[PDB]
Amino acid sequence: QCGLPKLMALELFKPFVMKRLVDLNHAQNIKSAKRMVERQRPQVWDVLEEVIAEHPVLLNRAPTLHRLGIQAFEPQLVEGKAIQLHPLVCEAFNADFDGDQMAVHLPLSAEAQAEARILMLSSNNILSPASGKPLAMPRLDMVTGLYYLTTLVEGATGEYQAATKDAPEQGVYSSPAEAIMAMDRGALSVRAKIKVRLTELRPPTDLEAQLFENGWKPGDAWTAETTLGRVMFNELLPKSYPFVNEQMHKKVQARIINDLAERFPMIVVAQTVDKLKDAGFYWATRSGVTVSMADVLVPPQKQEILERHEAEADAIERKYQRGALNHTERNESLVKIWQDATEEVGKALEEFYPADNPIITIVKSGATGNLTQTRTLAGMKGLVTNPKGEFIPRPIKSSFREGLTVLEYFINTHGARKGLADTALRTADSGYLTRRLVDVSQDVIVREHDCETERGINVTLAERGPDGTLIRDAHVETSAFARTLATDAVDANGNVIIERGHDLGDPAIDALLAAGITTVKVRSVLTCTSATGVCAMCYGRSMATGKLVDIGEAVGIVAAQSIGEPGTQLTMRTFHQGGVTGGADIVGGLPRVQELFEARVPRNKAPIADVAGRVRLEESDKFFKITIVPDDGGEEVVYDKLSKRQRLRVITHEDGTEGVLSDGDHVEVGDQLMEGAADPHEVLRVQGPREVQIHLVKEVQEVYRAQGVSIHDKHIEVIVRQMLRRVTIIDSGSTEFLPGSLTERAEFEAENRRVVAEGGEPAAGRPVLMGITKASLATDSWLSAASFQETTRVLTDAAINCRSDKLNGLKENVIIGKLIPAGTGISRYR
Amino acid sequence: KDIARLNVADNGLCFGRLDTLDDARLYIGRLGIFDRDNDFEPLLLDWRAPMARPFYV
Amino acid sequence: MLISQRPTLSEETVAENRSRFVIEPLEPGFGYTLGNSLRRTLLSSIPGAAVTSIRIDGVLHEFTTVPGVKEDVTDIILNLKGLVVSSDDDEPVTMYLRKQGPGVVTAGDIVPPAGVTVHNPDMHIATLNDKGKLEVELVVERGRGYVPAVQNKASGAEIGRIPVDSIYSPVLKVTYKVEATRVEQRTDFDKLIIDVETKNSISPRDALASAGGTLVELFGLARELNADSEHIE
Amino acid sequence: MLISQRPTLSEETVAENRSRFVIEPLEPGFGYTLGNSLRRTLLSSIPGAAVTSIRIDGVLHEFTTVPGVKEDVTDIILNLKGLVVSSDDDEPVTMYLRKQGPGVVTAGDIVPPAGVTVHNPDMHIATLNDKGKLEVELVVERGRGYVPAVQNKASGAEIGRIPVDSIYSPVLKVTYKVEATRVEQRTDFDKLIIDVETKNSISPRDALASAGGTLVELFGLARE
Amino acid sequence: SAYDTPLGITNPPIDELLSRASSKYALVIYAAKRARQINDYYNQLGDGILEYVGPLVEPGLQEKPLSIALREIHGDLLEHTEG
Amino acid sequence: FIETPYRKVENGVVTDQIDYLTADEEDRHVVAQANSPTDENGRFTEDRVMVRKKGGEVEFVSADQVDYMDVSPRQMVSVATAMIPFLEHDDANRALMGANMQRQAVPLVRSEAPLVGTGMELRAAIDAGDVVVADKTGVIEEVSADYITVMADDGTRQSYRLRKFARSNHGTCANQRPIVDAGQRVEAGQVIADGPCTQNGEMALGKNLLVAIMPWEGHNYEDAIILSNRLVEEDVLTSIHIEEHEIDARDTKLGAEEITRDIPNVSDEVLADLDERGIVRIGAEVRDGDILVGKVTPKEVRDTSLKVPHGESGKVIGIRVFSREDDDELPAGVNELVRVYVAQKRKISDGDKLAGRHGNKGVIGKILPVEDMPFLPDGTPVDIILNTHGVPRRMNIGQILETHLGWVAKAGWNIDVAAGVPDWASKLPEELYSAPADSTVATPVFDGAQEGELAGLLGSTLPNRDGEVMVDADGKSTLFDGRSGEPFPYPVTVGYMYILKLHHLVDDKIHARSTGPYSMITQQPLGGKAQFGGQRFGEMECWAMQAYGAAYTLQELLTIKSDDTVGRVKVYEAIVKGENIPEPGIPESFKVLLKELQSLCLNVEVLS
Ligand SMILES: [Mg+2]
Ligand SMILES: [Zn+2]
Repeated sequence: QCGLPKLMALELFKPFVMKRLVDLNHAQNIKSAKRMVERQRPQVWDVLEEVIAEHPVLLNRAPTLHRLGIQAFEPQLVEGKAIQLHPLVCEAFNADFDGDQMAVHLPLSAEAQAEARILMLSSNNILSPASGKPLAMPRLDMVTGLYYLTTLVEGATGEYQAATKDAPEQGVYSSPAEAIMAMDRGALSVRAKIKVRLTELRPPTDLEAQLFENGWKPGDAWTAETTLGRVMFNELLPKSYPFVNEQMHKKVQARIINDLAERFPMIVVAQTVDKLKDAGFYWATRSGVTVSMADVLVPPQKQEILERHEAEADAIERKYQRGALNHTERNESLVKIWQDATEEVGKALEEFYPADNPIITIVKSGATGNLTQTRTLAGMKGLVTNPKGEFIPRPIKSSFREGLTVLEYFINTHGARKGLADTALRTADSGYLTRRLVDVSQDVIVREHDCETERGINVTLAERGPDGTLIRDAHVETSAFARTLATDAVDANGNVIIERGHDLGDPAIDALLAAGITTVKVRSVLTCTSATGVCAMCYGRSMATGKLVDIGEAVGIVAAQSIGEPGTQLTMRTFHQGGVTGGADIVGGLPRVQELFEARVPRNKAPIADVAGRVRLEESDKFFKITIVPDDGGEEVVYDKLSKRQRLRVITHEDGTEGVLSDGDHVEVGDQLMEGAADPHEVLRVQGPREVQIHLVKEVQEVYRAQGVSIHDKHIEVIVRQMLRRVTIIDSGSTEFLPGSLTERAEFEAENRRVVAEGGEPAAGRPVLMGITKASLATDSWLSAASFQETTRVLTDAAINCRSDKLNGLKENVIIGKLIPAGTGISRYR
Repeated sequence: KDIARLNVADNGLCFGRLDTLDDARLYIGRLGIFDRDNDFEPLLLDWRAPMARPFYV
Repeated sequence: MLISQRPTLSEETVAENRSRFVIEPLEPGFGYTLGNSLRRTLLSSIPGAAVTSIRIDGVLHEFTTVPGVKEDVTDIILNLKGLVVSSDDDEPVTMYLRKQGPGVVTAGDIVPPAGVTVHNPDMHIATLNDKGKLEVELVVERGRGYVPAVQNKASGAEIGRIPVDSIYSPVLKVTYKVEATRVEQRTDFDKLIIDVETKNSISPRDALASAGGTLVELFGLARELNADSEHIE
Repeated sequence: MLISQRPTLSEETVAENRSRFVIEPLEPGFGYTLGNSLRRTLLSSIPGAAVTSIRIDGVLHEFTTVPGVKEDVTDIILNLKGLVVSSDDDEPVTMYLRKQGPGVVTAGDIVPPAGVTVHNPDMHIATLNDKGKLEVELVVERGRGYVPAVQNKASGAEIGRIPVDSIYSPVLKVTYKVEATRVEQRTDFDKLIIDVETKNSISPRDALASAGGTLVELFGLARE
Repeated sequence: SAYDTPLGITNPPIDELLSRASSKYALVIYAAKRARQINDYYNQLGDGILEYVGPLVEPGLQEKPLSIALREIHGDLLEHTEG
Repeated sequence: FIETPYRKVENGVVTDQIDYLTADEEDRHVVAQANSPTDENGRFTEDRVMVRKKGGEVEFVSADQVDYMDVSPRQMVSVATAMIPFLEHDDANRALMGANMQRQAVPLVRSEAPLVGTGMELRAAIDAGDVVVADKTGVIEEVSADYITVMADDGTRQSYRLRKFARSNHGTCANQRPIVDAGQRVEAGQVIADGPCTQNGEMALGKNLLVAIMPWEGHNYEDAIILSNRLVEEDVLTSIHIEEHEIDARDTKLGAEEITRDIPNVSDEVLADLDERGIVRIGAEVRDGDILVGKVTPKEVRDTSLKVPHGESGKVIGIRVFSREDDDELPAGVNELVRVYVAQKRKISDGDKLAGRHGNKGVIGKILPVEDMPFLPDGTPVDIILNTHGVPRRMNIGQILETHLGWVAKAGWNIDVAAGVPDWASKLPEELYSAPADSTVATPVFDGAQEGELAGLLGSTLPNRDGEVMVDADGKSTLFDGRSGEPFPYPVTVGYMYILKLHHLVDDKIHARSTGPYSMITQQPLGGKAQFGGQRFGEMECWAMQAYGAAYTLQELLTIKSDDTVGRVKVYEAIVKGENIPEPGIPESFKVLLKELQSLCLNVEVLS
């Protein structure tokens, strides 16, 4: 639902209003109806309810960095001139109500009406097509309401204390309605521990396997030791969903909605998030969360901390004046000191504050904010930046409660102005990378269900150690989750615990964790043996729907968006006009990512083992020599011109603190020998077209993880499959492939295997690793070619070869003015 | 910046002692190392420091 | 003045002890003007009867179990708080339940005086185990709403007496929500929706009528001052 | 136990335009809701009388002046929007005003027709000088609530007539407290103390009467 | 099946239809084409009712053809073949 | 070069001598701070005083190293930034917001000046010029709405004419109004009239409103905010907006562009609000399309008159005509110009933007009847509800302090000194130990109300008319749900906040289009709102529309709406007739390229 004004719908829908006015004999013409609708007469207001019904409208807000920035809504006609927007669609849109505007588009053709009703409707896009996470989930007010409802307050009106045989129990209730009664009188708190008898609330499993042996049926009573708020919460979740009995921190609500989409339809999840909306709005008003200058408290150790640290900051300048220290190094020291102080203040401040405080409650509930802001407000602002971007070693010891002096305010303005441009240049960088990714991709549509292959990549699912239990890998919701299995999974015995073709998930992974497996072979697009694109079973399922992906689904654009959108959360190259190359230090954000996606040679390169075996290490002055001796073969290999600033590898096995690569060790093939990066071209000539893809995926995700960005690896898999899709030839074989020319690998196979007559020698070409830039120029159409330069070479080469345009990459169907061969515009569905 | 500097300094930290006319050992290297507890008393001077001068002049 | 369009009341039987009423079309603001009033009247105005206290033979200093029965004390109480009893004495009547013999006992096993009634005899109370008996005194009486336990007896004149929170109201769960509706083209009116869950001692509409009568009495006390110039429908 | 002590209504006179009522005894939980129902019906639905439109002689709209006067037509109207009146007829009736010279006009210069009354005859309207001539005609009408300017074209056959935003609510302030005082501290009860304050067009007693009557008419629906 | 009244557009539900077809795109087309059929049935009053079966279910006040179509599809009153 | 003043220190004792230095000179000395203490005719109390240096290098230094000193705080701030109370309590981006929103504040009908304010609101109005001040001492001889007449002591009579309902360059009103009575011995420089946003001679850009810092039932979510209907009944946040429309009767070489009433055949009912000369009659009300001035350009005669634009209305204030029969002046080829002014009273409404001086801004989500507004035990319903969640992450708590002090000023105070002056008042200026209700105070940006002077100063808070204290020493009251009737179970923070209405209104932003005029160069609709244009569907939007797998919406948007000129007509006709909206049987942008590639002797065969 979306609220639409009566003067902003009248225009959009004007022709239909004319039609209706003329069928109901209000207007005898289309000219009189046009006039009537221009003069806004009293009769064009009834009509506009019979036509605005069941007709969706698309709402958009720019910049649009992903598809949820356009959503379909059912119009509800409202008096006013502003658009009413559900508060759960506002995190995708990135919208707020400080003035922000929004655009409205209207479809006309049945096909587009249905695409809106089905693909775009907000009650279907509950999840991100990038991690599977829900977006339309309770935000700040809802969160604090549900966190106050479900919390536990010792010493609350009506609690349970067992009464020590004076009266038996003193706090037990035969139902939730009796507890409501007791709450109205004032005899019970909604946050007090009680024992209730529940019949329409399915219990948990730990107790359901202990109080019911044939399946808990609604009406089968049980007893719950919990609060009334947790009850009323669970009374919003679906019927068969168990009892949670937990403080509804944001992560809990996320978890629960994830489980609900795993185990239920999506209409149910929509209804449920609306229920939670209503309830959190209710219990935020009645949560007592407000602001005063007495709800903003200051720890009394602050001054002791600051004196104890001024001692140090004085001893430093003392040494500086003694000559023991330079000025820049003195500033570095002081900044290291006034960083170990704001830390102690934040510590003492999250300690001193109670839990019933609103300023801490709104934070620890996940509704908004951080403890950094709470320290800045009630503690100390701390250090601030110059316009160079360096640190002023004189900190701001004052809070925005004490009030800042004139100098402190002035020097905060410096970095307060330097944040309005950054927030803009970062968008241009992100846009650059996103356009690159959308250029190489945009032709990775799903075309066939199953490639019918048994290839795949291995994924670790857990790791144990000196203990018994298995520690589950922290990279499961992006590597193995939402995949398809290639091999039936088996334990030591030999039976199948999870079978082929199974779409992994939370249940499946918890199972495989209960039986103790620590590796599983999974299908990916890095291996899908499909000519045009990828197969569903190799891609997997869609993170938005949670069901296996469909045929025709553009999965490259999704990848580009998912990777580019968070490009502003990443470090970048300094924005200063001129200076020294800051690459002297390490810079591993967007630079590393552009590097990898173009496949250029890393800066802090390190050599990799050409052959397994052992190592012999020698050191001259500033030069490292390394000689690998093979264990089985011979012809020891060597790397000599190895810089000594470049540090050796650090191994760090479980027990031994091996660390530095040593003389008398073992190096496998692919082992990086120096701390740094590897050249994907070396990794390729050593290992092949399946390991380099994995090194690239792993490095890109390393980057996007160190910055706190979660992306499912299959998007990187798409982007990398579109980087290793061609071969260079030196032998044509029986096949006629000009030796010295690049060609595809699927064409390679087709033309070099079908030859059973004349097949005296197959074709022969080796693979080439390229970057998305080149890889986007290697297209195989003469319309996307002419789209670029060099139209004449192309048109001639193609007219002499009497080629044909298959119209797949969809970059050319817009030129022609034709449907895109994706989703709803492919023959299967067209 | 700090890390990079440390990584570099791993190679040949101390260049040499200076034994003064008052038995004040001054080790000279390529990084400042002070005792955060003992009045920031320097354990290793930087080669760019005014009291690292009587190693070059 | 005079009202516009004469609002109306409708009822929906989602169940037999539960129902959902709808009042519409209401002038704006008159949904919350009375919703909570109806709620609190229905919950705390209608008279009823309910167990106020119990006594048991075998539990007088250790109120955990009752030797001979599966159920503990808490469970038998929780069952005796859902007992649906009526009365006409307006005074503390006493009753007894006596179940010497291993088996299962219910409300069809109490002998109620001719002036008292029980509309849920089929309700489970306690499963008597092999070689188990059961005797329990009940103190039933009348009141309004939900009044909690009365342990203001420093030196009780009876021992083993156990007071219970008394659900005197035949109405157990009422809750309302008010939405918007539109008459011809003007909108932002109020549509009142109110769901009612009672016991089997009364139908929800009779409770609604009783609350309406109570509110009429009060606001006629208020109207009794001048009795002129109001709204009519 | 059943309590047969029905509730009782007792009035207390704090001033001429505000009173304080008591309703007692009452069931617990049952005071605040009645106070609020009454407060809302009072602040919302009490009939009244107010100025609906005005005509000054030489002006043509609210965005001009009148010679000799010190307050433009906009401030004149914003002041006329503080005028209490009381029409005992369910029709429009046009009052009249005409003052001259250096006077200081007041609400005690409108000559109202038979039926209408003005209760703030010391209300400031304007102040004139030797060249001032303030001639006006005000239209009074009956209604309730808050009704904005009835735009002119909607009425028809009018020029120089100036609609104004009508506010029909003799009630000025309402509130309530609840003393949960127990009878002989045997069982539980509530005492509802309402407090009402008017604008002199009617008394608090009569406003409470009208509110109670409306609420009766509403709650009666429950009963078949 | 344990949910509440699906409101407006959301009735008929989506997971119910997605099993009456292969996917969601195919449902887009499987609904649009029948919408065209319903419209061309309504517009054509002179030409006899042949080759245009009309709506297989009872319409409403107006119940725009797309809703009639998705309802019919919920009742399993249609067949379809891909290309 | 720009100069700023400093005070000359000589030995550590602040001299009263001034020096207007520039940056070059300043960089040579140690410039101190204004708040630095002084004990006996200047000398500093401390030993390590804080100063700046050449490169802004703030440092603590011995008070003997000092050479200059700042005359005042608020030296480095401007006018629109020395009018933000509690600025040292608000971070910098939201103070920027506050200033740049205090600029774009629309004048209101009746103005009201802030209870809690700053000392820099009297001068900013005198030193701007919309006030009127006495050129000479004297008494007042005549006072009308338009003219004011003064008789000075020298005997000379002055006459000040006042601007009444004149149109600023931004649509706002420019009405002046007198604030003096006949027989008033005014002095020189004394304010004689107030301007559009002044009251008694000090900037009054907004109004004080009763605010409760609390979340409500979802209608103040994500910086949105709530209002009473009182602010609409009493015309509190109402504003007058004026519009200017001009038309010229210039030469065409086919005759004369004539302005007349004998318009081509049209409804005489449109020609009723027009005077003899075909121009509209003052006092009438208009509406989109309604004629304003009938202009006939010769053909014999056509109709190109000035009609009201889209989304506009109002009363015709007045007219400004400029003829050539006077030869006053008109540009090359003109014979007449007519300017028509129309006025509209605009009330606060759902969508209109609203703000405070601290960067706190938002739109208006809900306007509530006063009977369902959180009210106080005395019956006072609050006027604006603001949420808690936006305050700490936006770092603008100056508004909390403003709320508190607004309460402390609307309800007076009496510090009980019977037993001495409390320790939190040992720094207070006497004459600030008491004040009545509706008082006005000043908190200068960096020398103003502290938190000791404001914590215990919230307890005093003279009671209400009934002896009841409605707000405690922490800033909080106890409210009642005007819907339920029960008191919210926790005390809420209540006070008075100065709130500003802004030029960002929704009657100026709501834009929609179905059909209309195109650009005939790119052959798409025009871009803009006055142009009556469409909305840009860009590239990123096409990506987002592809990732759904939606092909028909994209086709629709890129052909039937912007470029396809033979399809939009088919579509309009289809819809008006109620037939299936058609589909391009074969793409249409392809044909010119098809021709010109065939013309180049390259066979092309659209296959099938
Ligand atoms: Mg914004
Ligand atoms: Zn595959």
